[PDB]
Amino acid sequence: GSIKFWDFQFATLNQSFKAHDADVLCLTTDTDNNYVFSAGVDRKIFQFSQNTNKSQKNNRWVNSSNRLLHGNDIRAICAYQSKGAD
Amino acid sequence: KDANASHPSHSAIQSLSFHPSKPLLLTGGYDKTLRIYHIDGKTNHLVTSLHLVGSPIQTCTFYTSLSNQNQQNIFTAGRRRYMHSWDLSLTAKIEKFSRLYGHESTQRSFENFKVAHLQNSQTNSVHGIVLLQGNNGWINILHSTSGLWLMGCKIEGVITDFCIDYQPISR
Amino acid sequence: KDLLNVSWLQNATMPYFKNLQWREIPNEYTVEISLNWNNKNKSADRDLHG
Amino acid sequence: STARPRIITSKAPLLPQQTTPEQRYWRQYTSAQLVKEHNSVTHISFNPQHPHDFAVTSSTRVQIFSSRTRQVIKTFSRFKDVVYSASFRSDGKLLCAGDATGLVSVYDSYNPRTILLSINASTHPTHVTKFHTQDNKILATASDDRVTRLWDISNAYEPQLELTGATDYVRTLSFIPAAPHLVATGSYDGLIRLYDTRSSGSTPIYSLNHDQPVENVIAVSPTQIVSCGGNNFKVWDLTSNKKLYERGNFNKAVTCLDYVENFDSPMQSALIASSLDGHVKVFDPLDNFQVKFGWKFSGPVLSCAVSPSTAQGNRHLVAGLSSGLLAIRTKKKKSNNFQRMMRGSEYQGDQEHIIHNDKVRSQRRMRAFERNINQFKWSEALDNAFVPGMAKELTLTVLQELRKRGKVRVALYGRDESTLEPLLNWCLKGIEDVRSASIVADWVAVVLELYGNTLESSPVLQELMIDLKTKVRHEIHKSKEAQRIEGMLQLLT
Amino acid sequence: MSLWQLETNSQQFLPRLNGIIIDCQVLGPQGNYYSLILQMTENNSNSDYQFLLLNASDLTSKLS
RNA sequence: UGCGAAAGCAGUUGAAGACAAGUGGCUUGUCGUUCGUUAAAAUGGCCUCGUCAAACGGUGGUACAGCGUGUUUAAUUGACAUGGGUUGAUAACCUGAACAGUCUCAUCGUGGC
Repeated sequence: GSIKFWDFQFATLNQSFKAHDADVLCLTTDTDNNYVFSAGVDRKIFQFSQNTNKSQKNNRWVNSSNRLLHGNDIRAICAYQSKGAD
Repeated sequence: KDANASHPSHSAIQSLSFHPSKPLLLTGGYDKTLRIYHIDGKTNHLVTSLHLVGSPIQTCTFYTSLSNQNQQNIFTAGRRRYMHSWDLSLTAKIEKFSRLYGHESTQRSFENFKVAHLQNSQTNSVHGIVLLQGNNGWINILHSTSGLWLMGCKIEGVITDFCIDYQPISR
Repeated sequence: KDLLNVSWLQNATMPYFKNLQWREIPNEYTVEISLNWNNKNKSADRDLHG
Repeated sequence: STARPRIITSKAPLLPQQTTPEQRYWRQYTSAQLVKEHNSVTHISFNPQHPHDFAVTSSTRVQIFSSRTRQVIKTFSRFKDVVYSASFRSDGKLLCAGDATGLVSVYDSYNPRTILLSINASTHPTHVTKFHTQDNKILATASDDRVTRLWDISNAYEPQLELTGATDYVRTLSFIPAAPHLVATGSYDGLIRLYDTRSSGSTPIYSLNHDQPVENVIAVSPTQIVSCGGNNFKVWDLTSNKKLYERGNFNKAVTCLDYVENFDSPMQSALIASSLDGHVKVFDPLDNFQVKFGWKFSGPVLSCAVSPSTAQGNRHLVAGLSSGLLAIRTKKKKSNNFQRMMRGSEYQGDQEHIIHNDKVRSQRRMRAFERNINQFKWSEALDNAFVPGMAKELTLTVLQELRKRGKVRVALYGRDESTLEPLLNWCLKGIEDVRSASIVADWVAVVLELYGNTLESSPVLQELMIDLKTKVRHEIHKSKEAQRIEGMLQLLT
Repeated sequence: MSLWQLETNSQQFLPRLNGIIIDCQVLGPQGNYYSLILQMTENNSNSDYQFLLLNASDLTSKLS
């Protein structure tokens, strides 16, 4: 259930969140990577946000929100974001 | 003269630290007691001696803050899920750190710690941090007065040791 | 005159003192001091049962 | 902040006939052994000194049993007629046995082949032989000659004292446990005589009139002695020549007594009594010789004993029956380099100035219902109630904790047919008891309040409700007729 | 009294505080004490407040 | 709400104003608004500080249950390096200064394992 963010160069963890209660099957992001959405077998969709200017200048995601919308699982998640569609 | 010759130790001496200012030497080992010796040349005597029951100690450190240099804590810890902190006052007021603030799975033993100084970098306020070496690659850094988990640093592999470097920036 | 101040070291190097009216004590006088030997660390913020 | 209070197990008002500490201690004498003897077990003595062996006198043999294996370690079979009494000396070193031909033979214990001396007492059968309890070298033998004799075991030719005076069949001796000059003897005419041995000795100093023919006399204090004979036993203060208790709690004649002091027990002293009808009972000398526990055996019990005061091991109660068998009930009781590396772990702060202690004590393990009530899993706590291996007071206390604490309805919300049947199937059993039936009443009332439609659908809990109806019908007939008995003795005030 | 680690949203609790917390605040320069006001509302006939600071190290009630 | 006993016995539930929604009004509903009357819901639940084993003393119903043995009327001792790593879908295995004073081990011989 843990969701981790890793610096690519230096190949190493920046921060770990203990978000879900069971596996995280699928996670996705938006265009400018201000949000990361994530979901799995415990059937909640978590949202990790970095939209604040301090968040962007400090590289610090926060565990922003959490929604319970699905009945059994979430096995697939995806995002689209355009001028008249997000 | 052998420093603990005045009062013998009942175990192998696992850690050993001088005071930053005073002529004091703190020894400690697996017989779960820690002894302070006023050292000099001739007669290294025993200042005081504290026996923590059920808590063999493996690392013991004199911490002395940078703000007022008047705290004089002793942080001590062994293969336990807690770490003691004696506040030196010459009864003895010691506190126990036993809460990783959400991070108990990655820190199952407080053996390998180190104490260091940290600056707030928006105020010029320093405070001591203790740094615990945990299981996966984890170093859990936490406040030396409140015990609050400040941050954690994970390396990739089997963490074996670590050290603290400082570098000045300005006045 | 009638007053005697003796000195010892309580911890390793810190001197402690005692005043005595030496004219009215007995000949073989044994001063008793309270000194930590095995005392359970009674913290003031906790009762005896922990 | 505090620690969490433990879930208190629901204790009701206590019912009559609770388990006393005396009867808990005397009830853990178990694992009975029945050893069939050749004839009726008449006497049984214990070794005093290493108080760990006992001699059983059957007919024409005396067997020493061990108090750790309960088998015959050693046996004494070279008697010509029926051997009657067999006791150990106070040092536990040698063993005297009176025989039906009036030949006291004393061997040494733990060596049946060396008969040490054979006192030729009266031509009549010698029925009781015991050494002095203070002195070591005098042996008191009474016989069917109506005269007891004190023998010095050095001069074993003439008796050093001849205590006569009794009119019929002296069957018991006893010595008084602080004054060593004082021998209390008991005969089949009643009349416990007792003798000062510095005097003539042909006359008792006084006599205690037990009215029945006495079977045994033992000494409890240095002052008071207890004589059994007939259906009762009486106790006698000896400094004042005067009876002060009598207990007649048997059907037939009390055959024997013995007494225990200072042993590891809630009872500080204990007199046990064996009484020809099957019963051996234990009486407590400190509250007025009241009976505290008893055993019933498969025939008339002829003699009994217990392990002595300093037994230090496997402790025994033995009773030999007139049927010819013997019943025993017992209560039982890395590298030098690595150690040099891990040396200090056993030090515990002796020479150290301050000694800090904040290791918390480890409490009892929480059961699953208690940790589920702690974790606020209230339906899981109900499920953990109705497992099969649960105590009835434990099911009751988790029902009562869910009743007082939160909501019966919360604990019962998500249920259906298959998950209510444990509750109602326990409520059948709990409706009978007084202590459970209030809780069973409101739990059944709530579950039929909020599952009245599942009543319609499922037929396989309709029948459970019908069985519950007949249960409450039986219980309401019982609770009505109890009120009728209550009135019918309210009439008799 | 819960304290939320706002980085990982991780609670540390202190659960049985003989009164509801109607005020809580950090107190020291380094934040080594928490001061709390506990309203103790089992009696409805009076508003009886307990003042409880506690050291933040081992979360023990220093000076209630 | 009042009088009460723990049963019960008498009383109910108005008005103003503002705002919100729906279709300037009309309807409905609210109020960190006033006057008068004795008058269900935001997936959102409780910390670590050492476990395990075996006893013992009381207490309930002796395998059952519970409290205690830090001082108490009474009654407790012992194991464990309270870690790290690899599998494991609890365990096994590896590992940290883990053979060796009653010195341990190797090798070549001598005499009788």
